[PDB]
Amino acid sequence: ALDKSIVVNLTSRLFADELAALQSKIGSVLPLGDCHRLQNIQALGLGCVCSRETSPDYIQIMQYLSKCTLAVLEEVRPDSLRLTRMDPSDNLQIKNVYAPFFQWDSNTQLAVLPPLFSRKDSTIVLESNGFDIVFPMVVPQQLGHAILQQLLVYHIYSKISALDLYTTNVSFMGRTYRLDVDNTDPRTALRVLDDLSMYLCILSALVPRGCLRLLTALVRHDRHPLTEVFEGVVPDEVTRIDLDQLSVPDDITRMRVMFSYLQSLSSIFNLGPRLHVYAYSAETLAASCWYSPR
Amino acid sequence: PCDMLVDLDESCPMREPAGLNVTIYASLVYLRVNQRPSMALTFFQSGKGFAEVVAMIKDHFTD
Amino acid sequence: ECRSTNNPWASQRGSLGDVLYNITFRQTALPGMYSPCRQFFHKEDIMRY
Repeated sequence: ALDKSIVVNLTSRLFADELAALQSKIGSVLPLGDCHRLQNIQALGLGCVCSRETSPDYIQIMQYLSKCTLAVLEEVRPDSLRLTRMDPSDNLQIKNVYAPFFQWDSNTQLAVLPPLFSRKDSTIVLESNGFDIVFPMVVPQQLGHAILQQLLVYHIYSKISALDLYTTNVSFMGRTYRLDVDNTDPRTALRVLDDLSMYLCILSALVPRGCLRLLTALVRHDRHPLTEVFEGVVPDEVTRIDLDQLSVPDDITRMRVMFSYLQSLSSIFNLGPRLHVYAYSAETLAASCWYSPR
Repeated sequence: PCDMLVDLDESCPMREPAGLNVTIYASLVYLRVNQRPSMALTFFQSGKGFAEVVAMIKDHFTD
Repeated sequence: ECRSTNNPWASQRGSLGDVLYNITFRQTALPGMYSPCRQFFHKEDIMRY
């Protein structure tokens, strides 16, 4: 069968300082450029798209991430980095040392994200060779989605300012977090938002009338736990659309096209490659998972 | 046929990663010509991931 | 020793040579081009020697 291993040649002996950080994160996922055994250090970083002096754009970095082949480390020798590889469709041991710590279990789900909480904590610099290395973050899909939800909401409401507690905070059961935005290039994050303005005003044209009349019967008295968004008051717009008579075969043709455009929103809310964990050990922090590029 | 295929990764470069995988996509476009409905089927070739190519296909069919 | 400095538009600490030419190299996808004068007007690279 197949071999997969990448040993990274390197032109200077590393110091004991940076050897201690790389020894601490010995099981870690990071992308790299080319699919070969021997490799320069300038491909191993995610820092070829996320630099210090250039303003990073986290969507473009994430857009960059689904192109690259991914890799897991095996050893850190004082000269050479030795890594193993991730290919479809192979079962592999994965071991999270990822610093904003979350808990996994057996039969969980994962996805790879750029560093979005602490760049200084997740990037170590190599002064010996001058090139810095950026580690990505692996997140379960629920917070994997909910960070990209808050990041798209941010770039809408930074443009309107042309304050922070509603825009830059990712919410979750038990914890709240801070997204890292000081210098972001919004332009690659806005062509995503330009295509959202395409889908969302088409979805406002084919709204079913029976589902709007269902809310005018619902939110006025029938209060439910998950309808507290409207706070007990109907919007002014929903009363204006339901003036027509309801007819069933009109909404049959509407709810098919409502169904088919919600197939398209997969393409604009995509994460990177996904990781299907089938067995996860708790006290050892390792796992087992098969890699699927989509 | 060389006529139907539309390549997608083409640059001066004016740098992109290599990989193991480049995927041929099909497309089929509903349109109207001479006030009569007609279709158009083209092919696409890129290893960019599904999140980019849907944005790259829309720029091809802008007109 | 009959004079300090031949031109005061290169050697003076904020002069027009220092304004144009002290800047470290910035990579871009478009190909950057070469400047021979950047050898003499750079405080960071000369301290390597």
